[PDB]
Amino acid sequence: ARLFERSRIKALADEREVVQKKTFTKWVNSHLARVSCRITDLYKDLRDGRMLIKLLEVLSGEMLPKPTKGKMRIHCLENVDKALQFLKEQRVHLENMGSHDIVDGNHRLVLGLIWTIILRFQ
Amino acid sequence: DDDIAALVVDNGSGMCKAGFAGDDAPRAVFPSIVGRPRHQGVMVGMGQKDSYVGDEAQSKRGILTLKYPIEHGIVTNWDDMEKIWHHTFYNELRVAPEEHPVLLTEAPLNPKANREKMTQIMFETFNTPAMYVAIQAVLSLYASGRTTGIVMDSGDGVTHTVPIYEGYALPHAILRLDLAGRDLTDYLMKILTERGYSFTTTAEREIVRDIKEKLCYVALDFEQEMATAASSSSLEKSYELPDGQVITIGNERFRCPEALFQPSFLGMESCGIHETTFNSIMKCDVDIRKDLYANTVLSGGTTMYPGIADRMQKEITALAPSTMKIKIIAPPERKYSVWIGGSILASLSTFQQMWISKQEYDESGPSIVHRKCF
Amino acid sequence: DDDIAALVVDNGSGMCKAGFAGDDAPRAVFPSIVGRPRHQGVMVGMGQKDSYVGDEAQSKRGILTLKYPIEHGIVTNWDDMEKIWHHTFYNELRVAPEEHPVLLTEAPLNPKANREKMTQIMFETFNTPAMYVAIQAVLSLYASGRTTGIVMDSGDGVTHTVPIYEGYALPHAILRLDLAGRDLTDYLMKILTERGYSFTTTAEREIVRDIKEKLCYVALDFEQEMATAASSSSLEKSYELPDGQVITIGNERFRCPEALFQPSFLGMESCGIHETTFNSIMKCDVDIRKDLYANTVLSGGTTMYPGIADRMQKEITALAPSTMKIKIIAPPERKYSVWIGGSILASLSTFQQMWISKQEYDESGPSIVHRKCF
Amino acid sequence: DDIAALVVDNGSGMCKAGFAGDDAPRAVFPSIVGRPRHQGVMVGMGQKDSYVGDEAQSKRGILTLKYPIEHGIVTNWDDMEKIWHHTFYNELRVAPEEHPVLLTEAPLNPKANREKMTQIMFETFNTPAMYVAIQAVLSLYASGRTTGIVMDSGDGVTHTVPIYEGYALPHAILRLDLAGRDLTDYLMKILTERGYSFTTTAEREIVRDIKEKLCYVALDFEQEMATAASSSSLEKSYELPDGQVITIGNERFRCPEALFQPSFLGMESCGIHETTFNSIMKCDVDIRKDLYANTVLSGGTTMYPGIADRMQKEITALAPSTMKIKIIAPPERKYSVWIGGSILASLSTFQQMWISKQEYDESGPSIVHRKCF
Amino acid sequence: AILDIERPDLMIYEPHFTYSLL
Amino acid sequence: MAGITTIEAVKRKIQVLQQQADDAEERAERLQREVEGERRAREQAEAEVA
Amino acid sequence: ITTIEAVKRKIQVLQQQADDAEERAERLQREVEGERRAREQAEAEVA
Ligand SMILES: Nc1ncnc2c1ncn2[C@@H]1O[C@H](COP(=O)(O)OP(=O)(O)O)[C@@H](O)[C@H]1O
Ligand SMILES: Nc1ncnc2c1ncn2[C@@H]1O[C@H](COP(=O)(O)OP(=O)(O)O)[C@@H](O)[C@H]1O
Ligand SMILES: Nc1ncnc2c1ncn2[C@@H]1O[C@H](COP(=O)(O)OP(=O)(O)O)[C@@H](O)[C@H]1O
Repeated sequence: ARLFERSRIKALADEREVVQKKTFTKWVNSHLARVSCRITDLYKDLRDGRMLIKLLEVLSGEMLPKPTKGKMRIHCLENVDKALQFLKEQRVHLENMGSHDIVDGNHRLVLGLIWTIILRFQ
Repeated sequence: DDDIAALVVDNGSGMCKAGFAGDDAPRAVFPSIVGRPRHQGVMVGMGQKDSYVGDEAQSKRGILTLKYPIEHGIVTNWDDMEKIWHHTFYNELRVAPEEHPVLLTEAPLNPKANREKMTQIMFETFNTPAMYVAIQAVLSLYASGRTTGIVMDSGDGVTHTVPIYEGYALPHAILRLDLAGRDLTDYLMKILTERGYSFTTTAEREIVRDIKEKLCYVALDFEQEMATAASSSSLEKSYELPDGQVITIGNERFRCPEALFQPSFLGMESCGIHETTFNSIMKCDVDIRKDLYANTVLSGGTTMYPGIADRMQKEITALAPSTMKIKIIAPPERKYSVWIGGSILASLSTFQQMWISKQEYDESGPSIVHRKCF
Repeated sequence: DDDIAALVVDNGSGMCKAGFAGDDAPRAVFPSIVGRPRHQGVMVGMGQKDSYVGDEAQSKRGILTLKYPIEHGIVTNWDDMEKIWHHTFYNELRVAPEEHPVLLTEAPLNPKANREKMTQIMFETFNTPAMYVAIQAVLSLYASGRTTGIVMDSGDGVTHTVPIYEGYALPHAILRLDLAGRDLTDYLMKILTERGYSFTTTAEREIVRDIKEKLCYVALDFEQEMATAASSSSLEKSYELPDGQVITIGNERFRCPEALFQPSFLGMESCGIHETTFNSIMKCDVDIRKDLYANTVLSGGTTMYPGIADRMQKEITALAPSTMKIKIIAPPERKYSVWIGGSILASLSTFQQMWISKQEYDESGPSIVHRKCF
Repeated sequence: DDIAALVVDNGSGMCKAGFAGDDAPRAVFPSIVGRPRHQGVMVGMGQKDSYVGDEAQSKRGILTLKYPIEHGIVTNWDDMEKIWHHTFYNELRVAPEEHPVLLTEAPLNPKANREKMTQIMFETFNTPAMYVAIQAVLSLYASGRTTGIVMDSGDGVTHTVPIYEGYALPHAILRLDLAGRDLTDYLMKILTERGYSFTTTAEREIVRDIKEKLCYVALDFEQEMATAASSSSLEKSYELPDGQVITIGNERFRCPEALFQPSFLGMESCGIHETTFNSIMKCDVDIRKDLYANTVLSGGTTMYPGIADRMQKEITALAPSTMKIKIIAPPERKYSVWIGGSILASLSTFQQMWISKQEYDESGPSIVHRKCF
Repeated sequence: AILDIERPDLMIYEPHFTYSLL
Repeated sequence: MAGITTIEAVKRKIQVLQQQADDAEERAERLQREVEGERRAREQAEAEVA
Repeated sequence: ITTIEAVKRKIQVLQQQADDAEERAERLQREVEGERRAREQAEAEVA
């Protein structure tokens, strides 16, 4: 991509971002090793929201409310908001974090969510 | 690893930039806006978001009421300041704030409670081990690479000048004109009413700002450009609104930044930026004016209008005695100069002593910054 | 208690559609018509019964006068609504309403007493433990599956346009226009008079409505279609009356829906549906319009005429700027979309918090609907 | 003596006209142009194409009614020419070729509008002189004090200007587009809540009449809502032109409350009291004390009963305690914009202000920016 | 990255399309 | 026209439909070649102006 | 399993392929216009 190397700012940021995404993928795969799940791509797999709920169930140690059954966008927003509400109830300070940000698939927001859940559940 | 890289955060009225010490460029650059929804949600189960910080607010402009936490270089609202600082540390950077030192920048003349509040917030809330606060126009000299010159830094908040001769800064020659880019945005909004285009809401001020950034320039000779604009229609441009409407900017392109040089358009009786620079020169001593004429440095995003360097050179050449030569040094990366020199400040080996330690804050309160910084 | 499944009931002006939550299609669809004895003589077929409700009334048209309980989305006769609801609960779904929650629909701009009387009647005469009142055009967007767009609904009683951006509805941009299928039916009677055929009574109204539902289409170009129809008899089609004779409508098959695009045929000075949608888009902010142009959603049984989508797209493309991209989303199942999204809305896990309890009604009276619902 | 000039006030809702030096306008009529809707089957009737002024208001049923001025901007110019022709030849029976003409304009608007008026009045009407003045300056003239802040509100535009000792501050001029027509549309939208339906342009006049007769500004809003919800003593009855009887009730004070809370209309702008306080605060420090005690109301929209007490209370809440607030609301304020104009054309030095015919012929229609403020 | 570059004055983040006028 | 056949008109419409599909295919390949050429030219100009 | 159902399926598939083709074509056209719009100014700046 020529536009990627067009500016010296975002090329450097994504140079860091790719390595951070690899590291976060290894970290989540270890905790998802016990459950029959795997994170092939961090952006595409978390769009559904069920898999992040399974991560929360492994990490916290207590059960979560079960996801609603559906195929449309509203159901995915519901599943993401369930996990975000559980994280909010655990007194984990999340700001500028919305369900539609995860569903649309913003890179920085997904990485920030993974970094926050790494730091606050350690 | 031993020494760890200290992150620098440049906060201004317009944009917030952040990045590590050794990097040539900031990690992340984003506007300093906090948004909140005005309407009421109607569908059950999208998800809750009380506030929008940064570029998410800029994406959803037409549904929020945008708010700026910094007014004229002073932090008016602090809860918003923890919002931007948390979004900087935990989202744009993905670093733990408690394992790094932090460098921050501020205006020269400002209330002391501002400095005390930033120190208290950086120590009590984010648990930063050390911090430092620096003047922006001092860091512009580090970015420039010379130890002798006068800096005029014009941001979105303020326009301040400072002379430094061989590493010694003269505090009585520092001037802080309150003219900036947001006033020019308001003036552009006022003069677009003449052609019939109305821009009122806070979400539409961003559109006006983009029009200002794209189709504005500083005329070399104002009255001759007035005559040319009244003669023909060669210097007319067309802008494309987000909804598909087309506007014709015409004459106003060189009437917005001309308010920098003649503040009587905005009702202020203060002198222009060129006369402010000249007065800051003449407030210094006799023997150092010759060196200061040859090292005038521009900084800040507001000085990115095309042709501003030539206009400043012509005006100062008119004011100064004719026997000396005047060169305006305007680097093509002045917008990040305040950042860039700051990065150089975090790489020096002698700077490790100047950090405000956590123990010093614990034993002396937040007023330690008035002794340690500047 | 997952066995307790709520009931989704849409009370349209022409037809009522009821079903269970979590299903793809409504179980019962029947017109809302109350038939009462004529005054010419005693009836042949009924004894102690006072009136006929539903398809039983529709079959016995020759001895009954037919009344619509909904007039322009307003419940004129509340006892008729009790009869309709009783027939729906006891004769079509065959379930006791005491054990199930009820979800209902409503037009946007209504008298405020409509919701209050609906809630009071439901709670007192059916003893439902929980209920909720929703607005139809939000349910249409739920059925379509997106959270951003403009909904232009046209039922049998009213037409209304509402924009939604990311689930926030804009109440100041909602437009309501009184143009639906009943006025089209009356105009069809008026334009079927000059061919020779005459229709006066309510049974004739049902016959004309049946003709309209099967014979009318929207012309792409009105003058070109008029010239084509005057040129030859290619467009003519034949219909069989219940008496036995065959009629031939000919030209006026595309003249009936043209009142939706030119209301001056009906004598009213309002605008067409395309102008209404464009005005509703212009009432929103500048930024979100680009989304609202791309996600125009059609709904309602009145928009079932073929050729409506291309005509509406052509008209809006004429009105809108050339740069902008316009597409019209017309689902093939749109006639029941107002029901379908309701079946979605009762299935969501958050919506269980949004029900109106029997206890809350008991303390707060019928005014709880304004605070609990939108 | 010299010929008395004609003072013509072009408002968004009504047009007023009269002779300079009089204490009252001589012709007042709505600025509405109507056109026929249905078809005429009677042969031998009138074949007039456009109804204008009070004649259009006389027959509303068979006409579609339009306003040539909306939001202080002229959108249709043929209708404006018809309005001015009916004002000159019919309402006053004067010859425009021998009378100077004074015109009235909102502070901030499109520039070209000014040129068009000049280009019309020198060309079609052949006046020897003309002038254009801002509304609020004339209102301050009719107030009788040199120093004060003028807040004006009509059917198209609300604007506040400060003037200290005859010197205006151009950077402190504030304009807001919330006006009487917005209140009429909001009253229509809120009268939909009770089941009453009004849709056509003819019914907007009915709603405007209802608003003028039965609306007042409540001193306290939440207390008034509680009072209106608790009892039915606040209801009033109105009679429709076809004999129907309607009951307004709670909608009497909710419509004017939209002037102070623009979030009712979806606008994010501030209220009129906040606009006045912000226009005061933009001025210099010294001249604020005189501006706090010399607030002047003007325009028809400020004729709601109880507007002065609410404005004084809100401004006193915003202002510091040691300053005192005086709201000046003359009882004839609806015509103040006219009356000061009738003063201004009678002055001795204003004979040196006129834009002559020769000056326009020499320097084209762009001369109006050099002479008029 | 600063420690490698001699002159941050002569530094480019983008072409910037300077000097477009006239 | 009084004399017409439904089969023939349907058949002509099928002809026009395949012509539309083919036209859109040359349109797509047309524009892909155009955008690649313009992108390469812009990149070369940017490098040499830098 | 006969020829007429195959005819209906074939023409329906062809129609939706054609519609997707104009959608992709018009989006690509607008992107092309933007790219050329950007490049021409760069050439003028070189001069
Ligand atoms: N390309 C440009 N041309 C002209 N003015 C600009 C340009 N980019 C930004 N500006 C002005 O500069 C301001 C940003 O300056 P900046 O250096 O970010 O201020 P600070 O960093 O102190 O917040 C904006 O408000 C805008 O008005
Ligand atoms: N197949 C059809 N073609 C055209 N119009 C139809 C068709 N079926 C129903 N309609 C029209 O739709 C109306 C019923 O609309 P409906 O969906 O009941 O509106 P509501 O939103 O009030 O439920 C009927 O009066 C009829 O005029
Ligand atoms: N007695 C009244 N009480 C309340 N409002 C009034 C009254 N008379 C007029 N108005 C309002 O003022 C408007 C007329 O203002 P007007 O002075 O004609 O404005 P302008 O002349 O500047 O266009 C009307 O639309 C009406 O809403």
